[PDB]
Amino acid sequence: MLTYGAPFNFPRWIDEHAHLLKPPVGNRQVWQDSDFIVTVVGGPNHRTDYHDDPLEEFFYQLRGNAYLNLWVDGRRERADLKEGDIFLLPPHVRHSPQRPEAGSACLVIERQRPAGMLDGFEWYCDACGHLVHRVEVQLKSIVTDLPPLFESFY
Ligand SMILES: [Fe+2]
Repeated sequence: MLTYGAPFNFPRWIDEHAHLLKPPVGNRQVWQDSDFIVTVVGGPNHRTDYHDDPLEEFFYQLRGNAYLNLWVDGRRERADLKEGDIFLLPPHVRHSPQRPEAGSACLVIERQRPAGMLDGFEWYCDACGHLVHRVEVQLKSIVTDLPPLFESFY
């Protein structure tokens, strides 16, 4: 049979999950236990961490707008994700995804990292532009391997 089920209307499925696409949660993963981690991410949410992902991430901004703060060539650059945009982020490229809008929704796709492949999270000094903290973490379930990880800084 079909491990990950039938095809379904995306719009509807998004609408039926609007409640789940804003705080305290924000995001909602479409299929469970897939190599391809396919998620919709909502708003609003802002964050202070930069993600260094050892695999690429694919983004598609189905509704409203957002942006990525990026650490490029030792410089604090930014990438708009207006409504409509797609984008393929390289691995290890440092990114902080900012979703201001209530009712925005972005498709985000990623691979389960294999055992040995680590993610990094890091925060940066707004002043002296220097790396303040960095964790490396073996990601496996992106709701258990993250909320503590986040809270021992704030
Ligand atoms: Fe990320």
